[PDB]
Amino acid sequence: THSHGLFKKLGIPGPTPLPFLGNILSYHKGFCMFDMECHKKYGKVWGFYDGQQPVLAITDPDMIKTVLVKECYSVFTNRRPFGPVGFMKSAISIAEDEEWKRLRSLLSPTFTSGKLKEMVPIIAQYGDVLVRNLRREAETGKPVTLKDVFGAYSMDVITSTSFGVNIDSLNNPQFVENTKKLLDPFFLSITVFPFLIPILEVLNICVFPREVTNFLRKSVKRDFLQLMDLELVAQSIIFIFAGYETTSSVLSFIMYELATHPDVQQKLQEEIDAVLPNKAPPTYDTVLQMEYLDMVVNETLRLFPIAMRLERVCKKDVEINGMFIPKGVVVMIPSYALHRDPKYWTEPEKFLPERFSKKNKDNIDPYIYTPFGSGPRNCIGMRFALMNMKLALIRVLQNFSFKPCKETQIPLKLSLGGLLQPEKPVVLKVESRD
Amino acid sequence: THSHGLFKKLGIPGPTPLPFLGNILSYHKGFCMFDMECHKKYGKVWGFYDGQQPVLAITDPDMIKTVLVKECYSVFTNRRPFGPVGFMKSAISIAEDEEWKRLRSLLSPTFTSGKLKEMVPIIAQYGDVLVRNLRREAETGKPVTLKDVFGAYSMDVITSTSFGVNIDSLNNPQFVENTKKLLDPFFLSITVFPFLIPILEVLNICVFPREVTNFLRKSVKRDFLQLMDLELVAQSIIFIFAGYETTSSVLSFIMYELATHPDVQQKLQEEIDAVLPNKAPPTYDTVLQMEYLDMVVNETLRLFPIAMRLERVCKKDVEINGMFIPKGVVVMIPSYALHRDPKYWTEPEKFLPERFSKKNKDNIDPYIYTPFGSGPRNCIGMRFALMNMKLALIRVLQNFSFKPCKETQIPLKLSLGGLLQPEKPVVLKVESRD
Ligand code: HEM
Ligand code: HEM
Repeated sequence: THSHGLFKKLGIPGPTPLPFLGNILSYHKGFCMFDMECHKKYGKVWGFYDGQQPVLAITDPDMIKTVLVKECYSVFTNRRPFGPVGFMKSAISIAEDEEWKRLRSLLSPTFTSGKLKEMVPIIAQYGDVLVRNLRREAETGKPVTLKDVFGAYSMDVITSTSFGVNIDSLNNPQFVENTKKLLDPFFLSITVFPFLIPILEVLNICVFPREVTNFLRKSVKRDFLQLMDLELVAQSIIFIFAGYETTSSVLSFIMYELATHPDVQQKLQEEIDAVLPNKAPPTYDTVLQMEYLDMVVNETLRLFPIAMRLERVCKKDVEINGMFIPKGVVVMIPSYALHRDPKYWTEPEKFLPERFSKKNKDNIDPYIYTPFGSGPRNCIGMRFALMNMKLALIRVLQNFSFKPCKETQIPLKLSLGGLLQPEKPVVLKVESRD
Repeated sequence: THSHGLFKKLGIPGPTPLPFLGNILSYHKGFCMFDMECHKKYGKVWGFYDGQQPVLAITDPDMIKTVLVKECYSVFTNRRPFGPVGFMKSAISIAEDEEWKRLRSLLSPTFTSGKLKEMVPIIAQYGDVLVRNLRREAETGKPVTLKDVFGAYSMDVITSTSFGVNIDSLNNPQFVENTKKLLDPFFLSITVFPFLIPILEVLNICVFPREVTNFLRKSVKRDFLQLMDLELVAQSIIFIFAGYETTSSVLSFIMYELATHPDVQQKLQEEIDAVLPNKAPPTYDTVLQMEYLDMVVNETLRLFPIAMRLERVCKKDVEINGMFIPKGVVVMIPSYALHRDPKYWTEPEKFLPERFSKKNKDNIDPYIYTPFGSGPRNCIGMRFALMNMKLALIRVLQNFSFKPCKETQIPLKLSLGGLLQPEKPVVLKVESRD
């Protein structure tokens, strides 16, 4: 409660904080809705408090660019300090200043266009497993829970790309467990009581069950791995989360959009049959040829950017684009709110892949649309992820069409907790094109 | 208990730590004796743990110089992080990296030879008050408790030099209280439980009774003050501690040595009567003329360096003079042990002012003898303090001689707690020279 006057003092509007809690009660509508309501009432810049942590929200593209790009190494180097992290402090997305640079450099080649082309033949093999497992639930006629099949796929791909362990997760429900081993109760407390984090740290009770962590090095025998003692595995733990949840979630969002916009699904499928003809197998070169696929993926990432917020800690008193940022304030770029802002988007709530057509993509600001972040600390896996999703999308759409059920939640609702994911799992009728 | 193998791993000998406690139980003989025993058994370099804080002790002059002087701004910038500090974080002796530099620069002029000469007439006036208050207890014939009279003097000088408030503390026992408002119970706990410091911080219960702290700004009306909102007073809080305790303590040590070495007391007094004749008043120029006075003060500071230890935190993994210092280890220079080391001192336990005679002072290593520290972060008040003590010594010795009582503790013993001070207060017969 020592900072609660900070935004008053700076002239920065925002919701009035409560002692100890700050504004965290406002989150009862979800992170994303809080951000949108705040943008609506307060304007371009506002401040609020996560417990006692002042957070400054910025929506001006120039200032976003200054924060993510220009003044990154100097001022905005790290994300918000989190609670019990333990050895996971060595994670590339957790490391701060030095060590990060090291990890980042030590890993940037592992995500070069070169390795991806080398991995495209590999991950394509789980597309077929996916098609067959799809054709199984399809022939039954019963609705399909996309998260389950896509999850199995995503898990299959990340395990092979990161270790070479080739498994059929959906058909081998038993590495499968260990990874599958995965709301906001203690977390809230850790926010209001950040002073208990060091206690939690010394008890060796990090957030993860750190018993599969032994399993990982116990399974690190001596792909992402061959492209390289305990910190080594800490990076791969981050890769699995990315490769599994975010990928499968985004895949479910896209299929939801495709099933609810048949014309879009048909056009995409026409693009996939023009390219890649006769259910031909997708390659690295072929994917980068499919323009409408890129627009569909991009639109969906506009509607549903699974990171929701971009965040950087101000390391020193600075003044950027005419406003003073005191040391220690977290600067938040509310990507979700920005993706749905009518200032930058006509009918922001409408799915409209044409926004991203070669004509219209120009009039789109790269600091307003930030599905993968920006500047030095952006998503190192963006290319890998897009390819992985596109490859999935192509093979599935080469063989199946997707339709709403009685069971499908329309309009989809977002989950109320702290992850960008559907309220109800996406469930769709799947019909074979043959 | 996560670092307890660190010195094993580095090849660095030391006392075996205990989980959670480290080696703090070894302190039962006092900081200083622990350091001496360790130096005796382990050699030039050893390591130990204050709870979980690894501390590396170095005794090689070259490496000390590298730590205090060469690699200060780069590696060894700050002292050990302490427990609940609160606003007192703004203190020059607590501030770290930046802010320190600022304070240090913002205060270095306040301790220039120039202001001291301006303050010498001022502080000389409390020498006379001291003489008279001395002549009072003297005429009674009863033994004198040097800490009480010297304390009143030290308090009188620091209050006038830092604010201009001229008071007769000994004769006005009622600012007097507020400052006078001044063992190791919770402290030990805070060492073994550093994880509770942030708790203690958020409760606004800093170590000081922070009610006289209001009094200070309530008495900061708008000397050290005129040579210049809340941090301003935080520096003056540090000045009072220095001006009061350390000065009065060192004065008591010196008088103890003088009373126990009559020949030394007589020689000094001959030097004061040769200079400054006929109980003439001491001036800035006169003081710097008295060579034997400088040797007596210096010898006593060898025997009793009230800081006992010098300490710097290693900010980054470095390798100095052929040994690797991991980040976060406190590097400790055990001044007390070094001042009493037979490698550098003949008969180190003997009081021998001649060690510091113009002939012998040359063969004395400035990194072995560090009563005021060294390099950028040394005692900013060294000159002020020496002048203050010397002025006191001169006026007192111009009028009185000092002798042991039945009541005097001979040989003096050092207090067992964490301050360098006598076990029993020094008590001496005081006889008037007239
Ligand atoms: C649809 C899939 C994904 C999306 C939308 C996504 C989005 C993001 C975003 C918005 C950030 C933060 C950027 C910033 O701070 O400016 C990020 C960071 C990161 N992502 Fe992804 N991501 C995805 C998948 C992946 C994948 C597949 C990988 C690796 C295999 C990955 C690895 C990382 C890493 C390591 C970081 C932290 C970068 C750093 O700390 O320097 N992500 N991602
Ligand atoms: C006999 C009297 C004194 C002795 C023996 C003494 C000794 C020391 C020592 C050993 C240090 C640490 C040096 C290092 O870290 O290398 C120190 C620091 C310091 N002393 Fe003194 N001191 C005395 C009196 C004073 C006085 C009278 C003042 C001011 C009026 C003062 C102000 C300071 C300050 C501000 C620091 C911290 C410097 C910094 O953080 O940059 N001291 N002193």
